[PDB]
Amino acid sequence: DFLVHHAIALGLHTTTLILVKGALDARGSKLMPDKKDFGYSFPCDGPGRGGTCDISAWDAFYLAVFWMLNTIG
Amino acid sequence: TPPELDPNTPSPIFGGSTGGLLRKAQVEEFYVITWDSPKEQIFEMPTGGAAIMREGPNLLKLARKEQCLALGTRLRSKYKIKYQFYRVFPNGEVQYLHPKDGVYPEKVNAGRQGVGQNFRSIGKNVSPIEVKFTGKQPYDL
Amino acid sequence: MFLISWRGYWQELIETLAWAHERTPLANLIRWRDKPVALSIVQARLVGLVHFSVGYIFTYAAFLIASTSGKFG
Amino acid sequence: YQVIQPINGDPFIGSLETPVTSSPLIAWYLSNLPAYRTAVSPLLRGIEVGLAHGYLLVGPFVKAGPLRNTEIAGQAGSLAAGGLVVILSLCLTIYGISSFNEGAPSTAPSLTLTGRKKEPDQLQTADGWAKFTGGFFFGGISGVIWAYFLLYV
Amino acid sequence: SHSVKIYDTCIGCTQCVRACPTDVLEMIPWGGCKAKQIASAPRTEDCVGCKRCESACPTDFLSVRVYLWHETTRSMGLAY
Amino acid sequence: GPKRGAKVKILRKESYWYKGTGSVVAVDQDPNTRYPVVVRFNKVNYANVSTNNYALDEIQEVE
Amino acid sequence: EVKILVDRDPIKTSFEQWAKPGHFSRTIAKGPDTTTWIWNLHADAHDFDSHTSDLEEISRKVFSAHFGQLSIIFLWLSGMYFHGARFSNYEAWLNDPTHIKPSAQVVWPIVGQEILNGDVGGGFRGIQITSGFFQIWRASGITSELQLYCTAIGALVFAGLMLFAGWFHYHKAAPKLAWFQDVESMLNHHLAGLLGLGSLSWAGHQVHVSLPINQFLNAGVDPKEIPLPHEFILNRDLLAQLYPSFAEGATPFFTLNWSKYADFLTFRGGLDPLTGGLWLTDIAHHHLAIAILFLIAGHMYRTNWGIGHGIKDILEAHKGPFTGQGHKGLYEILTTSWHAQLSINLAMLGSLTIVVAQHMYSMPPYPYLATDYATQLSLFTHHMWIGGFLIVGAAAHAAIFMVRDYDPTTRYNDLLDRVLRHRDAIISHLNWVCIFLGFHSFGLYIHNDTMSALGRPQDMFSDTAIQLQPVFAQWIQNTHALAPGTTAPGATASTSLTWGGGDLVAVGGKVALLPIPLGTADFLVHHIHAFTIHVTVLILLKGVLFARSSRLIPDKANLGFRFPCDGPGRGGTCQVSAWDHVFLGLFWMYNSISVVIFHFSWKMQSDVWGTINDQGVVTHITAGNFAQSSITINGWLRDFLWAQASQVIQSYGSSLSAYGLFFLGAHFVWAFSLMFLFSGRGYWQELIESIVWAHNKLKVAPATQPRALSIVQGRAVGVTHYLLGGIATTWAFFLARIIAVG
Amino acid sequence: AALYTHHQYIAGFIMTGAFAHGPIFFIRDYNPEQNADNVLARMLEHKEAIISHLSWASLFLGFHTLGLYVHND
Ligand code: CLA
Ligand code: CLA
Ligand code: CLA
Ligand code: CLA
Ligand code: CLA
Ligand SMILES: CC1=C(/C=C/C(C)=C/C=C/C(C)=C/C=C/C=C(C)/C=C/C=C(C)/C=C/C2=C(C)CCCC2(C)C)C(C)(C)CCC1
Ligand SMILES: CC1=C(/C=C/C(C)=C/C=C/C(C)=C/C=C/C=C(C)/C=C/C=C(C)/C=C/C2=C(C)CCCC2(C)C)C(C)(C)CCC1
Ligand SMILES: CC1=C(C/C=C(\C)CCC[C@H](C)CCC[C@H](C)CCCC(C)C)C(=O)c2ccccc2C1=O
Ligand code: SF4
Ligand code: SF4
Repeated sequence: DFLVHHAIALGLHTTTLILVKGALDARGSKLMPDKKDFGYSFPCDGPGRGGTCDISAWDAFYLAVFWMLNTIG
Repeated sequence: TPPELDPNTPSPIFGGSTGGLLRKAQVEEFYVITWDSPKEQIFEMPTGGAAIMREGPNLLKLARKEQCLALGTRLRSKYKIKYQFYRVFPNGEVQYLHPKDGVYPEKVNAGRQGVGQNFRSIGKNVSPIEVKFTGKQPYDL
Repeated sequence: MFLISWRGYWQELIETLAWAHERTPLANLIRWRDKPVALSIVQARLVGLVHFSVGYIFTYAAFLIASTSGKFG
Repeated sequence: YQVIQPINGDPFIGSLETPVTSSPLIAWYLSNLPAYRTAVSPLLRGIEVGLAHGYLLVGPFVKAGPLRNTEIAGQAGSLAAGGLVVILSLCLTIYGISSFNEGAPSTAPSLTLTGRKKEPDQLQTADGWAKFTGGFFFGGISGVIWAYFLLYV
Repeated sequence: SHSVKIYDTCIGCTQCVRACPTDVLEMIPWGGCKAKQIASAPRTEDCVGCKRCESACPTDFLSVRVYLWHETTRSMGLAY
Repeated sequence: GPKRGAKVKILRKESYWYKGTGSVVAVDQDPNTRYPVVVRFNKVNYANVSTNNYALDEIQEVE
Repeated sequence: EVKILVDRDPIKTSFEQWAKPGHFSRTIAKGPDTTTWIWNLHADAHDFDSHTSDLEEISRKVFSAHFGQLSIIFLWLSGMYFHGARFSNYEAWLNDPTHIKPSAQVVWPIVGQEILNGDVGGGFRGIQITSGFFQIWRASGITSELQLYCTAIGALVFAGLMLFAGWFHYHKAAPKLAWFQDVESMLNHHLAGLLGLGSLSWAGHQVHVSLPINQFLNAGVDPKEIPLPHEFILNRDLLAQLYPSFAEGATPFFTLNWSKYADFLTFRGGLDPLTGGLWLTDIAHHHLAIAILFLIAGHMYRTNWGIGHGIKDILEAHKGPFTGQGHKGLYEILTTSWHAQLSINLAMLGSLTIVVAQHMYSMPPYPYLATDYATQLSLFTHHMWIGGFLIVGAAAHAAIFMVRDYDPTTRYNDLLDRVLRHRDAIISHLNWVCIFLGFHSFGLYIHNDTMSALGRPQDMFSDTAIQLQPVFAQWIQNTHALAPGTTAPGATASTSLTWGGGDLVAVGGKVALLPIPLGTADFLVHHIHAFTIHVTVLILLKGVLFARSSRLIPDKANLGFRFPCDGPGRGGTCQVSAWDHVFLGLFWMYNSISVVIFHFSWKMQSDVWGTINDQGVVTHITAGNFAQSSITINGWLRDFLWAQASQVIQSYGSSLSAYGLFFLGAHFVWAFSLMFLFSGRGYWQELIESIVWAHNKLKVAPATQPRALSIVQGRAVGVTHYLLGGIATTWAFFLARIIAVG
Repeated sequence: AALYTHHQYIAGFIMTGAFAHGPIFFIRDYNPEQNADNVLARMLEHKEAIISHLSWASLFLGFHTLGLYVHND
């Protein structure tokens, strides 16, 4: 019970990591300071600046769903 | 300055491929690129395969503008040869496209009026809430 | 599938299929009104996540109900 | 001599001319198919097409269907074939409604290989397609009935 | 079509213009920078939205920005 | 403005080196230049660039 | 004029370049600004094309590299022989091969890992090996550990020689480009000298050492009591006692009385009843004939004398009405581009490894191999995997040629051009045939699952309902079974027991081989194979044919072979590069090979392997359930996976526990790949921004700026961990299963 | 079992959604000036601290839970 409870703790903390990080960087980050000008959901910002796949807040949600499914699993 | 005229000049030597025009050329639009080659020579087709450009005037019809600028870029870069291209509609109308004012867009040229130029740094764009329920975007200001 | 493979591959494939259709007799008589294109990047993420979640839920539901009701504790 | 040449002489149209695409036998064959009878009433074309298709459709339903090993194999299979005929007629119908406006003219080619003008196929019109679909339904059901008759009566 | 904007942090290196695969951008006279020139986007109807221009821009942050907008047959890069 | 070689703090919010420090290389005296203050930084940005132009209100001389 | 061309001391030997990471690249040599640098250093390490434009320097680099590889392999063989001599139960195994498990690895006693040293027999405790070295060593006539030691020393010496050869042929005497380009001579020497003299001299060892010692072993005499191999060469009387032909020496050879040599050069076929392996006499004869064939084959191409063909002539002679100029121009391509060569050779070597797998299962070439089920399963699976990987590589380097070396203005070829001019037709047709195959193979399985679930087994596709018999394969089987009597008179038995007709070969109570029945299930799996292979081909071929350009990206070639995309524009252009096609093709190759090895495992455990009772009663390992179980996905899920995973999942507390650990570990790595495959580097970069902030707060931020992996590397790491995970899972599963129930 | 699993998965999705309409607010609606120096703006201020500490928690829990499990195995 101890072990699996700490697995659950891991799940909650990680899922909230994805979601919170996605929420706070939704307006912008150093990689994309004007992200708010593109909206909640967009493909990316392009291969430039190193590459910007899954950079939107929507994508953060999308990633977080896997961790929720894992946690509830 | 008046744009270039578009006559019926011979097309490059090619056995034909499956990468050429489709119905889009018939119903929507296709494109035409012309160039003047110093000699007969081999060039790679944007639509795949190898063709031979003839000496003198050459006219090639392509399906996309990107194919035209691609081929033209390869011409100017590899074969040191000037090119032009136009857009063509099914009714017969021809629209001169590139180079627009006779000068390559890489180098400055007087006469061109600015389009979509915001006289402010990118960080000074207003938040989306400032444009809520309007038809405007923060970058359209 | 939708999560691992991305758009360009499918777009080009579909291009070859469009050529195929426009060059096949009898079938030539039939034409589309909406041009066939590959799903968008975000759309791909969403559809992939949806298949993933549905599979997740249905699989675990089937296991849960079958294992439990098969013996009823 | 060479075998493969550009389509109709034009090397920049996205196709090729091969023995499969353009040879006397295949050309004659396709040009004599009800779909390519570009100067005849689409109704009759529809009758032929539907007739042939319903006729072939009776086959796989009867032998592969769920009642293949029962005394009621032919009835079931033929009924199913008729059902698919109806569904496909429905498909053809909605295709016609969606693709052609009653006012819009023919979207078929108005030229030949030689380049001379000719009357566009009226198959690619609203009325023409509607006639073709009527023919596919009538001929379809008729073909199913005929095949069933030959097979079990 | 897609939307392409130029901002006054532009230093007129012309890198974006010669990076565009569909001839959308061009250089016009200007006095705001030492190069005496600024970028411009008069042909966004031919813009595909590949963002090579943005990958070519040296400024921090970008002086050229591409906002993918209404989707057309030209912007989808279709040849059919 | 600030002198050449002066340590300045970046005030442009959308900058990679925002709230960080860089060194002044040269200031354009042309009053038409919108961003005269040329700055060079110790670390490169996501575009592998180590230098950028700023305005007078985008730098803060500190030590 | 073919001759030895070499430059003297092209590169000074110094550790100076060792102290400068990334010296080979002007970009990488400058040092790291971000962490990305590091990865790049390893990614472009062996990309000699991006180092230099000079074909000569590249060629030299690849030559010495090859020497390094060969050195490594010799060190590896050295290790295997040494471990076979010092840490094994090989002699004991020789005494009783049928009831002793082959082991040549022992673990040290710490942290409890001592348990891995299990009871393999022979009064020995260790890890059971499945490489098959013991049967090789027995086949070679090795009897003592001393001989294994000597072979180990020899291999170590050869490792030294190969290493020195690398250093020498890079730094001291480096061949000219013309030398590498002498393809007629290279082909001659490789056909006659390598393969020819190789199998000739090997036939020598077989006829003088293998045959007699094995005859003794099979007779039953104690290995230590068996005469040493050199004695059979010194005293011809012994060989004469075993094979009277040697009484007449080499006289019947020169006098063309070859019939006299039918004592040790036979053509019986099938398997030796007291060993379950092919007849060593047949094998010796095989290698002799092969030697002759290759020896005469190595005299085909013209070199320094008038006689011989020219490759370019033969190429330029083949041109038809459909193809125009034909194969003209290909010689120049294949004598200036390493990537084209690598493509061809990878495709063929991979295919070869596959045929090796099949031929080695169906015609066991080593004594006491067929009844070592663990070894057989392992060999088949292993070589299958190697094959698939090499093939995918062939695609990769084909595409790499297509991007970097293809130039129709200087090195034109008609065939390639014509292929490129109708690529849309090729790819579209492959597409269609793939969809058709998928439907008409997997759809049959789903059909069966549905009918079975609905209580309608009479509506399934099976041998007891709607039958789909492999008539053609059955006919080939029958034909090959009746061949010894008709179309191959000199042959006693068939070439393999697996053919439709024949008896049954058993060794030590276990079934070695028997006729393999083919029914509806086999039709099904074979069409699955056709489907998966066709899809893999679709992906890879599409990748190489559109590597240069497409209607979407007309100038894709300028973007290189390996690049993430060309932006979210055009609707989105992710994975347009040929590299990304190699990337997807890898997953599909994994799929295909996985279902292939599952096919092999289940079929063998069900219809072939098992024990044999007196009077001829055969009890198979899974009792012939394949024909009825493998026709639904649920059958594979339950009767194969679920049922057979038993051994791996309860292997804890025993010598097989490492397989349980690896089972779990592999599952873990596999899932771990999904993080990379399903995500994107933007998120990771921003997360890294926050973490970097945290490091700055405590003055511990590194100068080498922490960067998220590139898109491409994310994909590479993804597919690598995916493959490692899945493959290692099936590895642990297979080995635990077959070692426990075998 | 059905009920528990049902409501826990529903709860999971609902949570991810909560955290999804969180940033939609941050993008579409949030007015920085009108929220000057309040708990929300201050929240966006030390975002790196929040995210990095969530990262630490997740990292710790993961390392040690996985570690202990693998140990026991
Ligand atoms: C994809 C592979 C596949 C195949 C070959 C079949 C085949 C069959 N199914 Mg099954 N089925 C499948 C997948 C498949 N199924 C899957 C995946 C499911 C789960 C959804 C099912 C669920 C299912 C149910 C519930 C039932 C069946 C049934 C059947 C049987 C009758 C089907 C029928 O009446 O269609 C009509 C057949 C056709 C219209 C044939 C059209 C194809 C022709 C040959 C094309 C010819 C083209 C030509 C060669 C090209 C050249 C043209 C030129 C010569 C002019 C038939 C044996 C029925 C049965 O009872 O089986 C015993 C039934 O009740 N199936
Ligand atoms: C690929 C071939 C291969 C493989 C996988 C193995 C694997 C093994 N060997 Mg075998 N071995 C081999 C070839 C191989 N060997 C060959 C060719 C010989 C003949 C020389 C031997 C002779 C041998 C003996 C006598 C023994 C083994 C043992 C072992 C086992 C324990 C290894 C160990 O803990 O070493 C000890 C660990 C170390 C030495 C770690 C030091 C690593 C250093 C710090 C790395 C430094 C980096 C640097 C660049 C490398 C040096 C470069 C050099 C040029 C200076 C392990 C299963 C042992 C065993 O099986 O016991 C039952 C054992 O007793 N081996
Ligand atoms: C032993 C003395 C020696 C010294 C001082 C050198 C020095 C040099 N060599 Mg030479 N060379 C040598 C022997 C030596 N070599 C040998 C024995 C070979 C045959 C393999 C070569 C073949 C060779 C080639 C083809 C090339 C060089 C090159 C060079 C130069 C750059 C290489 C470098 O710095 O990376 C040092 C590399 C390493 C430190 C890594 C060693 C990689 C090993 C050998 C691969 C096997 C590792 C194996 C996979 C283990 C992995 C275990 C596990 C972790 C997976 C440098 C002057 C390069 C050059 O001149 O470029 C212009 C070059 O292209 N060498
Ligand atoms: C015939 C042998 C062979 C040779 C000589 C080459 C040579 C090359 N390949 Mg090719 N290739 C091959 C087979 C071969 N390949 C096969 C079988 C495949 C299918 C997988 C490929 C697919 C392929 C791709 C997709 C690419 C290449 C590339 C290259 C070039 C750069 C390689 C490099 O520097 O990476 C350095 C070497 C490494 C980084 C080694 C690490 C690889 C992984 C991480 C190791 C796997 C883990 C291992 C199995 C177990 C790990 C245990 C433990 C450590 C955890 C070089 C010319 C690249 C290129 O750009 O060509 C121009 C490139 O992008 N190859
Ligand atoms: C089972 C597969 C798997 C595993 C193990 C992970 C693990 C992790 N993910 Mg997740 N992820 C996965 C699937 C997985 N993911 C999937 C399918 C998705 C959907 C795309 C995601 C999407 C995702 C997001 C959006 C985020 C994560 C994050 C994390 C990290 C959370 C913090 C933590 O627990 O640190 C503990 C560390 C581990 C559990 C990794 C194991 C480290 C090993 C045990 C140590 C080394 C062992 C050994 C010495 C190595 C030898 C190897 C040899 C070759 C050298 C953790 C590394 C978060 C993160 O990065 O937070 C910082 C995060 O924000 N993941
Ligand atoms: C296993 C192994 C090993 C070993 C190997 C060996 C041991 C080998 C051997 C080899 C050998 C030992 C070889 C030999 C060869 C020989 C030969 C090849 C010969 C030939 C001859 C001939 C061919 C002849 C001819 C003739 C005649 C017939 C008559 C006339 C005259 C003359 C003389 C010309 C090593 C260590 C590496 C490593 C590990 C593995
Ligand atoms: C123990 C106990 C107790 C106590 C209890 C308590 C007090 C609890 C608490 C609890 C809590 C306290 C919980 C909480 C939770 C929270 C959450 C779950 C959150 C979430 C969040 C979110 C979702 C967010 C969102 C957003 C965003 C993101 C943006 C901004 C805006 C908003 C807000 C929308 C008592 C004495 C009674 C009894 C005995 C025992
Ligand atoms: C997890 C993940 C990362 C993060 C993974 C990273 C950054 C790999 C680097 C991790 C290692 C552990 C850092 C290197 C450690 C140094 C070598 C220092 C070693 C310290 C010693 C104690 C060993 C990406 O960068 C990424 C990029 C694109 C698509 C998907 C993903 C993705 O899924
Ligand atoms: S996005 Fe691609 S196309 Fe549109 S402008 Fe920038 S570069 Fe030219
Ligand atoms: S790869 Fe990443 S960046 Fe390039 S397109 Fe696909 S998503 Fe946008």
